[PDB]
Amino acid sequence: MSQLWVLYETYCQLFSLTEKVIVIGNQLEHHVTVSSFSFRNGYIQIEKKSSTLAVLQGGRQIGELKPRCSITIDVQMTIAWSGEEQRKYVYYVGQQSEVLVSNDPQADIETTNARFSLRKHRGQWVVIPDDDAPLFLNGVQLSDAVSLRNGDVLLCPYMQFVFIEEDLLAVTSSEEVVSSLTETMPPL
Repeated sequence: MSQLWVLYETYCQLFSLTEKVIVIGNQLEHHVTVSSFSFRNGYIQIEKKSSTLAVLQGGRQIGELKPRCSITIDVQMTIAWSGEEQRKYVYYVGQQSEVLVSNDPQADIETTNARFSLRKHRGQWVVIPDDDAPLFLNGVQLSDAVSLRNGDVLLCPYMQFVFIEEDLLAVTSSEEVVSSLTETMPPL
């Protein structure tokens, strides 16, 4: 997958780049629809080059995005790009009651992209976010702990976390993930 993340207010939309020149604007026809914005300085155009994405705001270029890079833009919105390639790890966590995701040395999943913990209570995982790192549950920023159901999606820039089952956690990332958890698979 090649995905862009569109972050604004307390939302994050994820959009797949399958197309060739896409547009983020406030109509339902656009590829990515942010209705709460004006776009008085132009819709946002993202086009592929054939390696990088050209970012234009009035038909004029305001940046280029390389893989795993982002841009912030005044209309206040961030766009980030994963790059052309992404991989999928699945961990078995049936013998865990807690998963820490942060940049700490003792993190179960090590990343400079997210900081949050997952905790198991009576067969249910709860997500507890941290005040610093912005984290999204089905596209909406979390402001407190929330008990998860299967196929809830946790997103931050460049990563996704999905419980397939109570005992299996899939992580997708544009970088190799560093984990002390039990892999159930070779990464794909």
